[PDB]
Amino acid sequence: TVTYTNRVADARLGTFSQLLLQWKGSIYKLLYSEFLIFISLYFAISLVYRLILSESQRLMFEKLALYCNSYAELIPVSFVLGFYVSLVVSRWWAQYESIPWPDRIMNLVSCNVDGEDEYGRLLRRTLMRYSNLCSVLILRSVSTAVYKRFPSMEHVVRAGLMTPEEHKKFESLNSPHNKFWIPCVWFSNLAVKARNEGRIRDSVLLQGILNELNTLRSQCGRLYGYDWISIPLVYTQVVTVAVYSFFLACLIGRQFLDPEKAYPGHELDLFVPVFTFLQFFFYAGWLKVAEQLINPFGEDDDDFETNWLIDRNLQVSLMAVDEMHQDLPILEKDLYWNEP
Amino acid sequence: TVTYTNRVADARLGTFSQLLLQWKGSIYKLLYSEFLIFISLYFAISLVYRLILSESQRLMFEKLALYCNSYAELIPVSFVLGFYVSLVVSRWWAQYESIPWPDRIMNLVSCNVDGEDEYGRLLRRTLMRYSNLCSVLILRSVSTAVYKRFPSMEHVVRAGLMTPEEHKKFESLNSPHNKFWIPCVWFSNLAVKARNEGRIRDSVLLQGILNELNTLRSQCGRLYGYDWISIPLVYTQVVTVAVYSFFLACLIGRQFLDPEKAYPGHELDLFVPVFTFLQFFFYAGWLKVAEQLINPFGEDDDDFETNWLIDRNLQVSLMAVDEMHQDLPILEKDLYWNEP
Amino acid sequence: TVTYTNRVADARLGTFSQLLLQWKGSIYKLLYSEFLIFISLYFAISLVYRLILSESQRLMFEKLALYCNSYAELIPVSFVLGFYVSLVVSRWWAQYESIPWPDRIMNLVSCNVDGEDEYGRLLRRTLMRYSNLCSVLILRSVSTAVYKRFPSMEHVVRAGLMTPEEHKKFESLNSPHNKFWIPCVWFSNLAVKARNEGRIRDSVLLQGILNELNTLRSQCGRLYGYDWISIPLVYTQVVTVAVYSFFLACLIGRQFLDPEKAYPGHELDLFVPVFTFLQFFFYAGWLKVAEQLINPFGEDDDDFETNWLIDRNLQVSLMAVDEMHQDLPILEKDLYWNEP
Amino acid sequence: TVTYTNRVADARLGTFSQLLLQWKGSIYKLLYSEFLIFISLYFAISLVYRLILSESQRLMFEKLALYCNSYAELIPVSFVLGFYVSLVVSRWWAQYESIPWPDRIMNLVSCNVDGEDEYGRLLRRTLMRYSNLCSVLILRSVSTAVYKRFPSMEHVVRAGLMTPEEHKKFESLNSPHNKFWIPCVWFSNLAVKARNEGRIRDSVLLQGILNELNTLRSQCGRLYGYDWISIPLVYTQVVTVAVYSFFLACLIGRQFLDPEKAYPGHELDLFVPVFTFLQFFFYAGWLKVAEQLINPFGEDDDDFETNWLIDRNLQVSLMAVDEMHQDLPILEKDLYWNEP
Amino acid sequence: TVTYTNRVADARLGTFSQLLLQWKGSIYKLLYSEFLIFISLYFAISLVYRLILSESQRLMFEKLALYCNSYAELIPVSFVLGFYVSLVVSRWWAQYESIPWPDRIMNLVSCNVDGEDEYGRLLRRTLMRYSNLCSVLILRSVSTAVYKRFPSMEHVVRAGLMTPEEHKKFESLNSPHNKFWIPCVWFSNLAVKARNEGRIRDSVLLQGILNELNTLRSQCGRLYGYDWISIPLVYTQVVTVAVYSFFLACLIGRQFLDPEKAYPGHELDLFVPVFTFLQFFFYAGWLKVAEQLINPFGEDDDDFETNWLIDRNLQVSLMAVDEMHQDLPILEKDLYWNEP
Ligand SMILES: [Ca+2]
Ligand SMILES: [Ca+2]
Ligand SMILES: [Ca+2]
Ligand SMILES: [Ca+2]
Ligand SMILES: [Ca+2]
Ligand SMILES: [Cl-]
Ligand SMILES: [Cl-]
Ligand SMILES: [Cl-]
Ligand SMILES: [Cl-]
Ligand SMILES: [Cl-]
Repeated sequence: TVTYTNRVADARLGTFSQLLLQWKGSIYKLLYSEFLIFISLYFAISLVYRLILSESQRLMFEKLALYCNSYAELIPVSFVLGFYVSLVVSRWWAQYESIPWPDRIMNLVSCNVDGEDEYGRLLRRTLMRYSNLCSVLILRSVSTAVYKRFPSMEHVVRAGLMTPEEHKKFESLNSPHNKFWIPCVWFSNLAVKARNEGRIRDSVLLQGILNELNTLRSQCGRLYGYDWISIPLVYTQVVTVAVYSFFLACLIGRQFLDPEKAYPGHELDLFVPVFTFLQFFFYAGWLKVAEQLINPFGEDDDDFETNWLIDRNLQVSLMAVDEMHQDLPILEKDLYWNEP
Repeated sequence: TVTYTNRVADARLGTFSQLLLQWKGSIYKLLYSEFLIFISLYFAISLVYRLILSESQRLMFEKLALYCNSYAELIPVSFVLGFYVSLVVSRWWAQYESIPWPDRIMNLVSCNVDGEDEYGRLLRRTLMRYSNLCSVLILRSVSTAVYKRFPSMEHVVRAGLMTPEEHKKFESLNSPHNKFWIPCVWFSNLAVKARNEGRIRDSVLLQGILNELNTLRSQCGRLYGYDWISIPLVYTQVVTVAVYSFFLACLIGRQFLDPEKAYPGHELDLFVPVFTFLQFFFYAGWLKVAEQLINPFGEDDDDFETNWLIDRNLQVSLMAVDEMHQDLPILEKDLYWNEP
Repeated sequence: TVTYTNRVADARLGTFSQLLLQWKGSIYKLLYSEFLIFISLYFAISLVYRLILSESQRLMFEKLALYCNSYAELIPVSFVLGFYVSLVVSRWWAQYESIPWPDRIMNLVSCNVDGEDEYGRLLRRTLMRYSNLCSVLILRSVSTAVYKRFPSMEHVVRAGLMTPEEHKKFESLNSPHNKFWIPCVWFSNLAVKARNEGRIRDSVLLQGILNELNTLRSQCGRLYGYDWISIPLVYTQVVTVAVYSFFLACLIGRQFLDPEKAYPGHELDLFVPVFTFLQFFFYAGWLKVAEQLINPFGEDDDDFETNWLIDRNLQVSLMAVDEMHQDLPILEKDLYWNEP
Repeated sequence: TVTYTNRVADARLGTFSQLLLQWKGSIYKLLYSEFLIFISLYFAISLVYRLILSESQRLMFEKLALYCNSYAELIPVSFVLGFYVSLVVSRWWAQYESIPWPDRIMNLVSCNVDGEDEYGRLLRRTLMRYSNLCSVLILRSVSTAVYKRFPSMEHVVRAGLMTPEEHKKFESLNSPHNKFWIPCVWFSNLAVKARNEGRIRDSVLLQGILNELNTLRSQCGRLYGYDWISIPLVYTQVVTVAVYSFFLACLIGRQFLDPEKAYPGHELDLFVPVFTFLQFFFYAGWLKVAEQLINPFGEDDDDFETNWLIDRNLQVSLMAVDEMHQDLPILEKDLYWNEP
Repeated sequence: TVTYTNRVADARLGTFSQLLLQWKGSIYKLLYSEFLIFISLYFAISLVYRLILSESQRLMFEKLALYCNSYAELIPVSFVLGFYVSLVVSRWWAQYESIPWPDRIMNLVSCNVDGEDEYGRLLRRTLMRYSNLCSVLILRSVSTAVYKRFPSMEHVVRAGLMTPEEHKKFESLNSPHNKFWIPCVWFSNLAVKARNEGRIRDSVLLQGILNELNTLRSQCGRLYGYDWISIPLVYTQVVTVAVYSFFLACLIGRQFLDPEKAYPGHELDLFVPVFTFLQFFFYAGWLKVAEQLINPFGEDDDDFETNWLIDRNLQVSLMAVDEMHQDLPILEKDLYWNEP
């Protein structure tokens, strides 16, 4: 993700104009190759019409170009493109909101799993590691970046997210389906074990912890659902066909015809169709943005920073439940305190 | 469902162009027959106009074609089609999100229903089987795929989802309505029975399990509501009438008229209306996608994989609450552990 | 409601074309009278122009028809109609989702209100009857079908939904406002009374039951809000004025003018304006669908089946909490059971 | 609010046509003055053009009118108006849904705050009065109708919503901010006091009551947020400028030009621009509806009936928790009862 | 924020026309510089065409202006602008709703943390200060106004939001990530410490307080997500390019051409393009409003009043949990009381 929120805090003269100079995460970088191909095809066809074709062939080409320019409006580019982009964008934000955070879980684990000894620290750290492991498992199922970071479970073990004993237990459980849900069952059973050993005071606090665990599970299930249930392939095919056919038609219909023939709309020959290239910029770019957002867990510049989030969650959880377990600053009177 | 999320992780040159070559779940496969019918009708009418009709009849046909092409724009195809498709798509995703998953229930059942003996295993397995049975019952009510898998309750018994004793009890209960809610009542009563026998420690954990059961029930009720309350038939009729009438008009108005008559827009005779066929592709295909998504629980290529989900849920639940009941990996110090 | 979900499970050739032959819940049945009136008015005006008017009067009529056809596009029919229909449709589905179901309540009442004796059965049945009575009261407030079924409270008593003692207590409570909330207070007080008599084990289960009761209340309040707060009358008036004025203009502007005058667009006289009648079908039908959906609790073919839902809820609740209280099938090993 | 839901239950011939005859809450009543001003300005300009201007001045006016009519389409009236109206309407319904109701609170207070003596009645009545007082305070902050009913806190005291002792305590608390949140703190502290005196059985029921109180608070906070955070003034200014400039242009561009000059579109002189007046009706009326809905807590005919809701809530709450505390109808066998 | 809700309570003649006279938070103030630049460029080009260019150069300029005016409609300004503005507006309101309020927390802390002595007051005040500190930390991360108020943590200490001991503990915790979550862990641990010392009666009330704390955390996480995940830069670049290119084209295509050349649409020379300047007002202003709303936590006139909210929350929380802890008005009979 290329964040620029702080740069656009205030509406000033040209507060978006500076953002046009940026290359990382820009429309130029996404549209470079398609734009170059389209421009080269247009100018090759222009050179063929201007230098190669004879008089009769130029007349035939002019008729074909008038035909294409008139009937290319039958292609409902904006109709399909707007629907497709709205669907992509809603799914994009919903997918961000489904990424699990350990903060709600760690607040309860840090304060309700008692014991400053080695066993209490082990329990709190293991619970946090199980929750983070569920998140890691589903993320590497749904994200190519995370999967390239952890191409096998041995990589997960070498990163300290899973112990070798947990890896052996994980592999001993036989299931022909995705095993991201295993650490949630491990978490619930460990929490109940902590409760039965006196480390969790009572079943209200245990149930609060289990509720947060199930909330985390539901987040992972939403990630799984957006990965599994992609946008229907028919929509993707239709929208790319619409854009591509419209600009293939424009490759002929937007040529600069001979001004001596006095065709309507072809009175001035400027050689470069600035407005056609602009229209390509807008529509093709709209499609390319949809192409980048359709899976926001890849390695695009604007895709979600999933590996960074994994690192942050691990470090913050382990610090919250180990370093900051019953570790409070000294209670003192604040500035606004008033004596009785 | 034809998932392709991993293939479009990164926005590259033509990241959607490869998807155009796929046949399963494609627009081509959905639109094949309608496209063939439309093309055949257009070319039959073209041959009648070109070879059969005389001069006066050709003149009458030309007038009719100008009339049809001018006044076919009174048909608000995109107006009705966009609304209908937006409604279909919102209902499609909402229906996916209403499919019940047993994970939240199984996390609590695996850890809070005590006993490593035969009776504890029987209790946990039976509770999970009841929840899965409710999901199966509503799914076979709402899904033709699941119904064809389980055409009667005897098929449900033979698949191990229901015991013969449970089938006899199920049939003994007399109700002129859908009986998918029975296993939820069975689940709540069994959970209370487990609590009264000491298998559930206290009523906070019992209430947590019952809350998850009621959440599952609400999912099943949402499935029932989307099945029962279909999109109003009036909308379906209006939208199909709009598409069909528009392209029936196009069968006449988009013919290649005689260029010698110098009709405006009929200067070039290309025999094949490429842009009319494209417009059919887009609009008719938009309707066909709506036809495929209107009931996403059928046997379309892009419909939900309900039988697979049933299998996954059953296997995962039974493993979670039986194999993984109080079965934790050895607690050990993680990689990031620091000594005091 | 006319459900057809099972008929459109799979996308086939013409999967919507069969639905065009249905009359119940169809656009034809809703639009019959308006279509007949519009067609009769058009043909009466056509006969006046063709047979009654003289030359000067025909010329004046032709000028008026050109004027009306040109300036009827100033009426933004689709602009207002799309907004009005989107509002109607969102409110329609939200109103369906607000209809209360007793299943969540009955799951807890069946399992947590103890006693197989007469008093336990009386308690469970009375609690379910109170919840169903709240739903019935709000439904007969908001639904003309339910109100015609129960035109007074005596009809509610004769249907077994309310006892005569409960009717006397209900009438003794003096309130100048809608009394649908009374049975919820009765339910909460009876549940607390059951708890105080030992029939509910503890206050966690009591609070769970009260939470479900309050969830039910909120559903009834949403029904009350959609009934009370109708779509602003200004919108309804504006949208009907727009449709009616547009087609009143079309009654003149869409007449077949004399082809000898060579008016642009009036070259061919077909006597029947097929595309004008189609445009009436689509726009007027869109309005009629809004007219049918604006109150989905009436007696339209596509309105909600509220009386059937009342019957289903009553029968299912009473069976759940009486016949199926602590009445479980024999626990037995399932098909997938494995011995230790 | 002008409710008409019962009148449109069934879709019949002209089910909206009757609503056109209503004056209260109608578009005619909202648009009367603007329509009269627009019509008078149009006819004054028409009289100036027809009777006062000379030949050269008429020619200049005709050129200006052609210019204005052609270039007034550059004003994107529907673009801005549709967005503004959608925002207004979403905020309108969200504001209705944020109005607090005491029913959920009163169900718990009536059944869980024990004691049939004077002190129990005082406790229940005072708790309900505190919750209603919070709602009243926020409503008079956000509603001009409620504020005109209660212009000072003395009016609130004289209406029995607040006792004089509570008014003295309320004024003794010093805060430079809105004090609508005070009675919620009072409610929570009184509920805990009732619990500590044995009037609330245990802390699960106390916590349920506090949860409902916090739900009520959140409703009041949503009301506060919609009042504080109005629709951005820039949007309101832009949309009114767009409507006003478009119809100021129409005051010139829609005049009936001299038919002898044979201007295109000015062939027939009807003196009254029926379609221009219709277009004013639709667009200006759309803006006026937005003007009425932007603050639905005023004194418009279609604004929310806030004073009536206040009265209803007070009476119903006091009856629920005082008259109907442990006051149940006699338990008896229902009509469907079956003996063992 | 410039609130004007009270001024538009009632729909009257010109209820929006007064708002046009306001300068603070107005479209004029946002669009002043861009409008001046556009107007100056247009009139400079007009003077060049009218006074500097010769006959041939004027003819070339006229051809270029016809070309630009015809082909500037290929730029889909409204298509991209409407999508971008809808996304901005949805994110704007969602960001307001994510701002944390301490009221739900303070209601529970004021009533459930016992003790009128110094230690009870210290506990309640410290808990409220921790929750407010979390909100302050995330706000200064996401808001330039709050960050300019508190440029370092020393400023937070000097404002009484954090004690120097808490600052030393805060800095001793080592984390390469944003530390806004620290005070939530501190809050949970302090609440558990209060519970273990007898200040919180039992674990149901403790869990209620922790649930409200986690709700607050989730609000802070939503703020963090909207700050981190900005609107994709590609969209911002595309939309600003579309607006800027369209009006750069209008700088040539909307010039007043020589009326003697009888170009269609250039019959009247008024020197000032009133409708072009209006179209700039609407479209450019629409973009500027998006520029102001894209980060509503800045220092714009219409941005959220975050510093004021911080002040209000601090003062109200400290008063709620200290001055109003077990401090209730005298219980007395209300006006509507009836004796038995
Ligand atoms: Ca991507
Ligand atoms: Ca299907
Ligand atoms: Ca109806
Ligand atoms: Ca108002
Ligand atoms: Ca800003
Ligand atoms: Cl789940
Ligand atoms: Cl339900
Ligand atoms: Cl309610
Ligand atoms: Cl709040
Ligand atoms: Cl969070």
